Amino acid sequence: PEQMAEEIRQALEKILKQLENEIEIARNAGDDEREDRYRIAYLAALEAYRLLAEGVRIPEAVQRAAAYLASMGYPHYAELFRAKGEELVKRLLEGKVTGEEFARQLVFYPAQA
Repeated sequence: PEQMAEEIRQALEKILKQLENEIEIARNAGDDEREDRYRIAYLAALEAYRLLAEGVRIPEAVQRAAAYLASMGYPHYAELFRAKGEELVKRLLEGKVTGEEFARQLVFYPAQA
């Protein structure tokens, strides 16, 4: 569970790096809609990361990150993030996904159009 949190934080680190590039590429191509979406996903991964670094349990981190996202003015991403997160927690603690899978699907599933 603390090992799991560590895996997810590490997965989120590279994800944030990947998202930085996707934001660069999207911006260079003048694809604003795509850029914004990746920017929101960046904020989600970032907040999720710091919560886990703060020792917050994974189920609570998902819910608090969802609230963070809504307060930032992205309530639709936030609810998708929340609903998927709850689903991912279930699949995480019954062993059907890894920490990396959890991190990726948590951030990218709500990032869809």
